[PDB]
Amino acid sequence: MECPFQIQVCISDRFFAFPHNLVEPQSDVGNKLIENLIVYVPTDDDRLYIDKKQFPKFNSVLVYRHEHDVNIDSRSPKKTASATIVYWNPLVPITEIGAGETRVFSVLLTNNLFYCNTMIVHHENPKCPIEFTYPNLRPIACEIPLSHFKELVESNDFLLCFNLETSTMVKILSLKRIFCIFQYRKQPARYVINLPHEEIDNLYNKLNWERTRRLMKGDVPSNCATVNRSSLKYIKQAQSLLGIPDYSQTVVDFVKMFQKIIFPYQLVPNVIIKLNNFDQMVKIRLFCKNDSIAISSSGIVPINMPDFSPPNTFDYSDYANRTNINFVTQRVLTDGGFSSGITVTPVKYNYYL
Amino acid sequence: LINMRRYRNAARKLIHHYSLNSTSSTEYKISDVVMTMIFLLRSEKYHSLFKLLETTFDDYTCRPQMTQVQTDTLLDAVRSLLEMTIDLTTVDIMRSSFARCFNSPIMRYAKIVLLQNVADKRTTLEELLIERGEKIQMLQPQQYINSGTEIPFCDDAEFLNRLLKHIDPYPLSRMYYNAANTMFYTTMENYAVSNCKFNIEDYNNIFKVMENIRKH
Amino acid sequence: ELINMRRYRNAARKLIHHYSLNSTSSTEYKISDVVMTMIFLLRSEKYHSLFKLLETTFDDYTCRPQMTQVQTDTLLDAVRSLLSTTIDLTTVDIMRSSFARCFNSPIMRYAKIVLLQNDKRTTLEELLIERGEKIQMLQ
Amino acid sequence: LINMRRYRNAARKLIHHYSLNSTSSTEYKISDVVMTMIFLLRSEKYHSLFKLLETTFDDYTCRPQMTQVQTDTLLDAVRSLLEMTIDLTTVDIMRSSFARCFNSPIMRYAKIVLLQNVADKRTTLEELLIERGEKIQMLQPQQYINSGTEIPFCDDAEFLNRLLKHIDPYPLSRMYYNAANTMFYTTMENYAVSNCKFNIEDYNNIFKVMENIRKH
Amino acid sequence: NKVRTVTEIVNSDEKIQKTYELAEFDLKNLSSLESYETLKIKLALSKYMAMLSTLEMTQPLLEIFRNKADTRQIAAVVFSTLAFIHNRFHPLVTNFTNKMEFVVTETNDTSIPGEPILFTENEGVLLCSVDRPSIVKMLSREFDTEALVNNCNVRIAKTFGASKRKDFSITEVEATQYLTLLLTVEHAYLHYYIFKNYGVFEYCKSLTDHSLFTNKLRSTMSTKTSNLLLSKFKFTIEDFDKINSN
Repeated sequence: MECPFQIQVCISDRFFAFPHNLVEPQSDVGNKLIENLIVYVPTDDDRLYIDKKQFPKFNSVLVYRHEHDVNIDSRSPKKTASATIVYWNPLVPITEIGAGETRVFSVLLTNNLFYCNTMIVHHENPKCPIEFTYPNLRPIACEIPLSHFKELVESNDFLLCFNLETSTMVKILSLKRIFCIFQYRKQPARYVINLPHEEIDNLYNKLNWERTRRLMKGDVPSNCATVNRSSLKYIKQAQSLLGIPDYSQTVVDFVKMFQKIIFPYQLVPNVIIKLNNFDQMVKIRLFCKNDSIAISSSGIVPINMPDFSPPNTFDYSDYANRTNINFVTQRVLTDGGFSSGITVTPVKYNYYL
Repeated sequence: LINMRRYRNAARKLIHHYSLNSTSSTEYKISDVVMTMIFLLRSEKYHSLFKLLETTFDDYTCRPQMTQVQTDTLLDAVRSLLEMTIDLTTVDIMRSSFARCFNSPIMRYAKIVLLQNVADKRTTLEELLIERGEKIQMLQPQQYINSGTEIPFCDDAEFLNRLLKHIDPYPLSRMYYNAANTMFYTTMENYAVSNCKFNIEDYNNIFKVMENIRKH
Repeated sequence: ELINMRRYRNAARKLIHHYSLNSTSSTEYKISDVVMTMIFLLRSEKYHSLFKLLETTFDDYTCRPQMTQVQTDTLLDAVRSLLSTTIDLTTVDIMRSSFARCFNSPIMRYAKIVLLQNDKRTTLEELLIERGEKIQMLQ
Repeated sequence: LINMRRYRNAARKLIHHYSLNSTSSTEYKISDVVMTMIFLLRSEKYHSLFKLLETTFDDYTCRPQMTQVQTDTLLDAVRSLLEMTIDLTTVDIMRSSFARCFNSPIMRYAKIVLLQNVADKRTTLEELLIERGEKIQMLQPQQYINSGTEIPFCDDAEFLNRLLKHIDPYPLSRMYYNAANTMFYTTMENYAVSNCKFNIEDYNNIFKVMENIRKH
Repeated sequence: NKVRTVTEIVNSDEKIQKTYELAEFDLKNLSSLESYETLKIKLALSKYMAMLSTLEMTQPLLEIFRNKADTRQIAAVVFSTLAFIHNRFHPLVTNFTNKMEFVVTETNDTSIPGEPILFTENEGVLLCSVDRPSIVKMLSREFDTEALVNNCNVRIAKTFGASKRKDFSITEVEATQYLTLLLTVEHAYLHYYIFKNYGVFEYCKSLTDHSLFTNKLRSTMSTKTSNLLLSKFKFTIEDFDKINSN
């Protein structure tokens, strides 16, 4: 994928609402500013949230729904020197560009904009929402969050709904905008997405890839992540086994519970191990400030060393042999009076014992 | 060079049949025996089993003597080959079967035999009955239920229908064949290990009885 | 060494000579003998060509692979060295067919239970009783 | 030198007849066989087929072994020669036919035979019926029509007359001969591939039935 | 064989004769009976599986029998099977009256070939002996899920007449395991029935020779009780005559 340098993209959670102030007329080759402005939006309804009166710099303002023009190759979009072109949360390739630099504002960072040369990323202090999967909720038409803006900034229990024929990209953009609104909420808000589990998982995967793109473009890390459905099911099983009411315990706190074990016992909690495995299907390593070693799923590892020590570091032949293994297994079977379900494995060792 | 994979597959099938670990019945031939022996020779993993079978070429009416380490290695090799569990009794069964095959002459027809020469003294069913019954009476009931009780029949008719659907594509003929041959081969193994003659006549009389009850 | 190359040579020579001489029942040999011969041929690189030929004989006869004059001469020389009396590619092919048949020969197996498909008819009186009960049950 | 073109033509005709790819029937002779073999030898293009047929001079009761590349080359050569489609089944049919011809002695009269020795186990029509019917019943109808419907007869009498004129110069005798022999040869191929005996008697009984119905 | 019918009007002598070959109706009857028997047997097997599920044991059957420690579950399964067979013979019975003891042998010198499940009273109550190693061996023996088992004319006719149709852990292997267990317990139940109703000496004689089963059972079984499971097929030992001569 290639992008034309004439497009400049700014990424900011704030862009869930259109940045009227940031728009500015572009100049032609003759350095003549263009008083005509064209704003592109992903859906027709978006037009209602563009206030033409907020563009004093321009004399004429028009708004249209950006639509993939199959007749134009995005590698070289047509230019329209007669107007300044701005795209808001584009979901399809930009086939048209304005005078000077075509401006783009987006809360999402799809591949289309990923290769865009000029990338301005606004940084925010993270503020995470609460996943509240559960069958007094406040329904929210995700396609039009700004309509529910007041409720989104006031209440704390939202049922996220979508029109049947809503497109996947529209869903992704709506979710991103809602999550930005929550990022600006002082109080985290619980929400439930009225969608099939697989669809929600795919949406979360795409959002994760978008966040990865933002990081690669220089965005600040945010702990406000999301959990795949299998991971949520595992966490729920763990909480139930421990006798923890699901509504009472949040996943984040549940995981944090084992930070007391992480360092002092120099062990990786099994919950974190399982979550990492789920993400992999969709290894671990960490340390402490000034620490000389790293705790990993494999055990202790010298800092900056590979996750596994050289193969010949330790000789296990003494016990890592069929004779010893069979002897121990037979002893166990005899002592316990067992006949099946018994399995003994030699213990290997990483860098350290 | 040789198709070690095909050799291994033939060896595995032949070993299964000769160890009575598979109800599956199919034709076998000197080509298959040669496949097996060549695979065993070529495989470093199975040299011990190759040696065991090769020893069958002699009088073969003898008990091989092995260290505990040797026996464990052989059992591990066999268990890895058949992926199961197993026993040195099965080892001896294979030894006897392969010895009989090797000693048998080349024939235009397959030879149908019965397991024998497994584990010296010939014991009758009556003597086994007496001894085993005495030992059983010596034994004490590990667990018991009280009088009466009630058979726990299922109730969910929907569950029954689901199970019926799940089992419909299973051919009763194949299942019956497999079950009957499983029981027959296990009985054969028990008899051979006990060194007590197998009463083919009574084993077939079981089905004779089945038919005689059915006809009325 | 697992293989007693001398005894293996003896058995291989015995069987190969017999089948070169003739091709019939020959009710004086054993699957043990065939295994002995084949293992010998495998182990001896000299007779590796014969080994490959008989391995071909396994399963359908298929056809002798095309050999150069040098290859055929070397084959006959190796056969005679194992055996002496002169031979020819015709004898080699005949013996190859004999061994194909041997390998296709069946071996010992264990008996098994066999299912056989098996008369009586119901009476209209009992049929009527049951069916009429059903009808009374009907809606 | 040789008339490679005439040699090729004779080779093509003989190959067509021996592969049952042409209903055309004509006399053939040792001169024709020699034409064919000489053409194959001289042609660099067809060396593989020449080798295949030459191998028939031996016992010829054997399955040649070829790499996939060799088989593809042979099939390409045959298909280019006959300009058609074809199959390694046809390759084997030609091999068997030419082996029978080569092994046959010089005779004052032509030898009329039936296809055989194509693709080991002899199967009866009854066994084929059982197995094929079971597999067919397993199969599911790819497509179907509803009940009733209506045969779409044509209506344009002028169109019918035009077709009649177009077909008038076609000899019904030749068309019948060609069709009957096509069906017969395809049945022969199916039987030979299936390794099931062809019932010449019943095949002729078909025409016996035709006559018995006609006479009434 | 065959039959024929004649149609004729009372006042007229012009009669129309048609002939019928009974083979078609024979095929109809045989197919109907085969389907009915298959349905009955599958129903019984499903019922057995369902009641075992009702017992609600976490492990699968083979794992249960492999777990030597948990004699409780082995005894439960064995008794449930025995009671199920008993009821199948006496549908009005849903319990077993006298309490039952159970023991699980663990050695060849403790097991009796050919009767993995057997019975013996302690002079006050009956004890059931179980050869768990033998049960495990039977249920573990590899099964054939591929080969088929079997007049060619009627065979072809059935082939062309009958049709075919193209979340349970059960495969044909597990169904086979359940069937094998049921058959073994049925054999043991027949032994126990002969014991209870003809004395310990008769029980021992039956163990020695099962042939007595013929009379000792058919006196009551073939008349009042559902036929034996094995009744579904006629079984025979391959090369039985030559083997006997051996």
